[PDB]
Amino acid sequence: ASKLRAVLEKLKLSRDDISTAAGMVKGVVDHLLLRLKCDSAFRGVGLLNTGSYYEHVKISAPNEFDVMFKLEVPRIQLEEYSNTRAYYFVKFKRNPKENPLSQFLEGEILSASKMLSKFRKIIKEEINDDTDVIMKRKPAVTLLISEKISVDITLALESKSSWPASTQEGLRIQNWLSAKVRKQLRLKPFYLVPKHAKEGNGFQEETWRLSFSHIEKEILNNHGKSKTCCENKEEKCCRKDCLKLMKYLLEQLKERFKDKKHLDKFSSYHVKTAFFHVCTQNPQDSQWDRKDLGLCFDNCVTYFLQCLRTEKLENYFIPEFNLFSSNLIDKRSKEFLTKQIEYERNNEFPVFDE
Ligand SMILES: Cc1ccc(-c2cc(C(=O)O)c3c(c2)ncn3CCCNS(C)(=O)=O)c(Cl)c1
Ligand SMILES: [Zn+2]
Repeated sequence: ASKLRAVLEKLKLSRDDISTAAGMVKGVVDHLLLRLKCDSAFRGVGLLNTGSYYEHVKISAPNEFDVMFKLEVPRIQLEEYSNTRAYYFVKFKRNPKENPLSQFLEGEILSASKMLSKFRKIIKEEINDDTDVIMKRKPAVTLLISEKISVDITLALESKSSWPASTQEGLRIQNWLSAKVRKQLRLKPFYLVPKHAKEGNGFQEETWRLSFSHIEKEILNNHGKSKTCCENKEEKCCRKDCLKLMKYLLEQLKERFKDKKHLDKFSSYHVKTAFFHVCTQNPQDSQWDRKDLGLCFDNCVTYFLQCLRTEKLENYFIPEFNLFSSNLIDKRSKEFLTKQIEYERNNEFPVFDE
């Protein structure tokens, strides 16, 4: 744990870079926020608060930022595509009056691809008009600011409805954060992003993915069984430090296997998800004591290793959606990273050496 305390101390040394870059991202996003609102389709648009350290700007990696644009979409009806559990067609209840988004209708359903293609069109126009920002390739739109800072921009529909039934069994925080907290969180809105399902070797370009990204800050910064966890000197846990270490381990591993880019498909979303599953299995604050940093880290890596070997990682909100399914990440990649992480844990993480 001496080695892990050192790693965490070094990471603090790059707060300024992160914080000034974030501010750079914050400017651009506010620019874009103005233009979208001129559009009859996007005037109910606004920034969704999804960050644990910065309000509108979540950090997905050392020079990678994630920002979400919510759009209030009333009277929304869902029909689940096949049995994906996470992907849905979007309809409306009736025609109360003909809504603004009607331009992206195809029959009764709302076209993920059409709405996305106008979102992307508006953002690129403003991108030309002083910081040097461009667009990148490929659920998201992507910017490159000053050639060093990457920003992912995700349009989300905001539904204030009851969560779909696939989430009935997710958010298994009861023995940890209590059943009351799960009830309060399940009363917040949920979000639908235009991530297209993978069918055949193409995509179904009218499906929307459910998104609970905004719940992370709600739990990350209110993370203990005790309501006052980490609010006083007598209640320090290492929950946040293990999450940082988990992310950093994957960042470092992806940087070294960059030659053949084997770890292309893994991201801190997987890491977060396995982390919170471990919080579910270890619900007591006494299980995350700060002097146990080493053993708590090994818990998290072990569980991550289990997911990789069994090729199974449940969406934290949708237990029947397998983030490590073969439809998403091929078998060679999962096999590969099992081997790398097996090694790292069996040899005391030499990837953290100096
Ligand atoms: C307790 C708790 C709370 C929130 C999350 C959470 C949820 C989502 C999500 O479901 O949106 C997250 C997320 C964290 N980081 C990113 N995303 C986006 C979805 C990835 N897919 S994507 C890029 O859109 O193709 C987790 Cl893991 C645990
Ligand atoms: Zn704590």
